[PDB]
Amino acid sequence: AIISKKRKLVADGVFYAELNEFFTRELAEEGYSGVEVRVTPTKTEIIIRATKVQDVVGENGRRINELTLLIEKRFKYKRGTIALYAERVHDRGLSAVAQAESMKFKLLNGLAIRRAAYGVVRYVMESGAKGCEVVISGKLRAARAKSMKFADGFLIHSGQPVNDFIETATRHVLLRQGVLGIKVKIMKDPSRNTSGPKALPDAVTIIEPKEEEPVLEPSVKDYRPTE
Amino acid sequence: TVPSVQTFGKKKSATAVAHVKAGKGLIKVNGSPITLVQPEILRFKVYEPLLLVGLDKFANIDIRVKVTGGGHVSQVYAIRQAIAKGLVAYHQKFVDEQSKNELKKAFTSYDRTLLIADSRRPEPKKFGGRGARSRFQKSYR
Amino acid sequence: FVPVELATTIPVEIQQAQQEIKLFNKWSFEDVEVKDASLVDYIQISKPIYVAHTAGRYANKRFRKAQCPIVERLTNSLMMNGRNNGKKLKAVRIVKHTLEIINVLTDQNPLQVVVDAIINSGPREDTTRVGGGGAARRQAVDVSPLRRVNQSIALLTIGAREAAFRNIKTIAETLAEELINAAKGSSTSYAIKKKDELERVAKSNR
Amino acid sequence: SSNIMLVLRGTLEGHNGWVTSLSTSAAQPNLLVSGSRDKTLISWRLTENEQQFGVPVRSYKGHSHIVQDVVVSADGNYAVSASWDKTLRLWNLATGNSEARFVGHTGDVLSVAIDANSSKIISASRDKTIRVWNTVGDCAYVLLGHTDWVTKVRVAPKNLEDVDDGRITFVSAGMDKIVRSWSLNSYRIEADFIGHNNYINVVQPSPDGSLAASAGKDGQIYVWNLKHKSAFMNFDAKDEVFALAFSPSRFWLTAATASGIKIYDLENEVLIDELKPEFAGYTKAQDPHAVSLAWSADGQTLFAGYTDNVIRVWQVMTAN
Amino acid sequence: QEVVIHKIRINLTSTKVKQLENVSANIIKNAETFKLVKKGPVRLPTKVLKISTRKTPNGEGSKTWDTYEMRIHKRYIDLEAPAHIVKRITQITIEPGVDVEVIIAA
Amino acid sequence: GRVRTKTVKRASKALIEKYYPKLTMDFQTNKRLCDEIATIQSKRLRNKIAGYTTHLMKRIQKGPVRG
RNA sequence: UUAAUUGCGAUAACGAACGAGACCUUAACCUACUAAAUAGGGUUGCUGGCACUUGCCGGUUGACUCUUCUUAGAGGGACUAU
Ligand SMILES: [Mg+2]
Ligand SMILES: [Mg+2]
Ligand SMILES: [Mg+2]
Ligand SMILES: [Mg+2]
Repeated sequence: AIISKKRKLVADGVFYAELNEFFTRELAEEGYSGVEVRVTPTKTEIIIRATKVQDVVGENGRRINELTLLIEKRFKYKRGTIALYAERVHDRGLSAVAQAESMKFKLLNGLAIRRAAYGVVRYVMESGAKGCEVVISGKLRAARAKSMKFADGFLIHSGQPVNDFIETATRHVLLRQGVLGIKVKIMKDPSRNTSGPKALPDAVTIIEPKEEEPVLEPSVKDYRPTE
Repeated sequence: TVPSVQTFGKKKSATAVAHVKAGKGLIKVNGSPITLVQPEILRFKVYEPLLLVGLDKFANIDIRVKVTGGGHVSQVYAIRQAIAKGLVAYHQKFVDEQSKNELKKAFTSYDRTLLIADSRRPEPKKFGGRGARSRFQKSYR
Repeated sequence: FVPVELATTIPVEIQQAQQEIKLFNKWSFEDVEVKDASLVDYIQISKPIYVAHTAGRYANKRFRKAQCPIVERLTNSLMMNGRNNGKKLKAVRIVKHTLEIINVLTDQNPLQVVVDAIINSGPREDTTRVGGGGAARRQAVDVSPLRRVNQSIALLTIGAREAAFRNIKTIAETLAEELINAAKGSSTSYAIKKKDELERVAKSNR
Repeated sequence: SSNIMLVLRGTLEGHNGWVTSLSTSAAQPNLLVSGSRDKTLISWRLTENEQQFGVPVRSYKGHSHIVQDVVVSADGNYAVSASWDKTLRLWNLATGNSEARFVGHTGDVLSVAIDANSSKIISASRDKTIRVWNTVGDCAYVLLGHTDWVTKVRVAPKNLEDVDDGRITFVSAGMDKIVRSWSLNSYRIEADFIGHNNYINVVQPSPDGSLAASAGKDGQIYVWNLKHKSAFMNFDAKDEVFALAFSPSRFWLTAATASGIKIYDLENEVLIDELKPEFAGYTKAQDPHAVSLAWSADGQTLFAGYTDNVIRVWQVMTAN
Repeated sequence: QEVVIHKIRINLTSTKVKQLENVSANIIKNAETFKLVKKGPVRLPTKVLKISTRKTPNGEGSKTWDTYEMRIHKRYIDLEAPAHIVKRITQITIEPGVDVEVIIAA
Repeated sequence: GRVRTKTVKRASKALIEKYYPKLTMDFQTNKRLCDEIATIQSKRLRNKIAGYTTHLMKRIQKGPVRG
């Protein structure tokens, strides 16, 4: 519509937040991991990265279908203007959000907190990231509040690369006694970080010089003259 | 075409754009004779480069300076810088290297910012105070 | 005397032969002498200027504050009372008037007069907080030349302002008469009176 | 034996960055263009009035970074400046305005070589390439053949080789420790001259052009026959060198050693003088070293440029 | 017959920069390989959009405040161009994030 | 208040140890060398590296030093 | 020694991790590049007034041209350089 560019951009951002919170609310049981919104002149496609792709897809692709209508019903988009795409996550180990939701689900089943967290961190290391941390706060088996940290590798805390590589997620878990806060931090390997710097700011890479034998002192040479 | 060059001078926001041509000693800022800058006390300052070198240095030159922004003292200093920079640029480009040399020597020999721009620039106000490095007050009791 | 034609006609007194830089095109820094041998190199009459207002970086370094023209330091120190912290144009107008007054009173080209007033009103001995808590005492200490200059400026301007406060007499003329009193040993000046008081307290507490 | 000792006459100042290069117009005696780290080409008029030998004329602003090499045109009206601002600039020496900006390198440019007469432009650059430009600004040829930065390319003078050849030969060098001389029309490769144990910084052909000299960190100077295609001699400067210049008339060679300037009489293969002027307050390790050399057309005056932002004139007067 | 010059005008928008810059690069490269007359990718003051908020949700604590922002870049362009090639250019090479608008200048 | 912390010194020292024949007394030249021969993210760090390498070149020219 | 657990070093300590820095935003410098009627400037039209010598000051979605100033991208620039 006739809307200022800044207002329209803010509206697009808050619509992005709309969908993100929606998918976190509903698709969590199916392993929602992230959302993207891409727009062509024709249609506004929504690309939904999730762990368990089929359950999001549902039986015979019904589930995706309903979600589309909800969007077109909630945000007043005309029929066929917006479609939904489901893709498998490139790797569930790196996406911290999937890991934190796995934590919450495994706690829902009533698992050992330390065992669950160490399984998560071991999985993160297996996935190849160069550092993991999981923090659990709340009523850990007692009444007085506690907050235990379970870390491995190493994590950088300060400096803009914190946003450049370290993914972070936070979740609330509902146990009978109350709420447990889980925080997941994953420090993505700079080597395999697309769309950003390929190394840490202070990572200096000296290059090996190729060697040559210097004995060829006199060595007069001649080529044939060329036009 | 007439040998003519354009320069600029600044004071924190104030920008004076000067165009200098081969003319007849025409000196107008904002299309007005240079004698009429309002500070009236900073008035000598707008003359300030000229008297260092002597107006005879520009008898076949005409200078027109359009200036915007800033307050008033900033405006005047920007005008000064524009005039000096224009003289230097024209003399360097069309007259001789040594000419520009004595001009630079005379200018720099007096109030160095007369030729060189001042970099002294305000910085943002942090929260917690009325100024960039001021705090409100404390009670303690 | 050698005027130059241009498209814009610069006035007479500005265009004539003014490669002889003057303070306000009126008073010359030549013939201005520094009596005390100390405070030379702490007053910049060697540098000629056409206005008493040149916004330069004169406080970033330890000692570049001394390179400031003395008249500009006086100007910048006129503005006190907090409310009138800025408005240098006001200060430069006041000081220009005061230079004219000094030109009236005892023609003696005023810059020499103000320099002499600065030299005279400097306190050569000060006191220091030394007594520890119980038996408080007042220690006698020698003073820095640069501090003498700065102190002289402060006491002169303070005397001028206190003379002008809620008073029919104006700041320009009160400053002028204080400078006149300070060129000689006229104790009627508040500045020299305070300088004497400080000297005496230092001396009595050697 | 050969009692000819040159003496300094004066100094030329005005540069605020190191005197990287010098260049003398053949047609005009008193003209001298000098490039500096100050990005400003200064044109100097030589005056026989007083201690100042030369006097500046025009400063050529238009360079954002280091100006490395300077070359004058045959007439004495154009000059080509190589800069580290990723461009070449062609300047008219009378008006003082650059008319051509040669663009396209990826490593910053280092060397310039003018055509034999006027037509072509030869440039060397860190991008491991040598660019053959036209006079207006377009690049015609992109010579490849060096794996490392090419430090300097200089056109071999054509004295009388055949009446007419229809070919323009020149020389090139870099840190590849190999010197590649080239021919230009069409305009393809020719022989390599592999001599240097450590890498080369300057090559400058003899005034006839059939002889050339190369030198570098090692202090060894390899002087070579171009058409004869044979190594002539291997001197050693015992010191890192910066620039070598052939004297025009004498069978000599000036060299910009790190310590001072070494003049070699090539015929006798013996040095005949060292240049070590006097400075105050320099504790024997901060001695400014010569980085620009220029022999005037007569061969009786030498122009040198150190890092002290100074250009000295060494008049070659006979000591009886 | 659609030979009439259209004076077509494009305007871009992007929260970020590099996508906008490469989109403009693609548009200009397409126009130039199509032999079109263009007024270059003019640069407009990136409008900063700032919000200052209190960090604490409850007001307790020392007064501490933060400033979130975006920086929007518009950078319109314009062509003296026919229809079909240009309208096809408009409908191609769009990446996410960058928003494109077209006005015909009719 | 500049003291050039561990990273700049260690990277420089490595650069000397590997390329001493390819360094010079100059800064600008050594600046371009260190830029070309090693990958440094921010140019401020590259400038610092070049400065330390130049200081080490001057030290070596004056006399051999430990480490 | 630094602002710094910052380094020089000495060393039953050795090598490593976080914090500091490094890093990002902003402020400054770019008569170098890319461009611009949603920013400017020059020339030149057509016009207004004055001095009348062709000079100024103005107006004018006219025409041409330019980008120093204004913009924002690529970048350059300082690292304590000498
Ligand atoms: Mg760190
Ligand atoms: Mg305030
Ligand atoms: Mg920091
Ligand atoms: Mg510009």
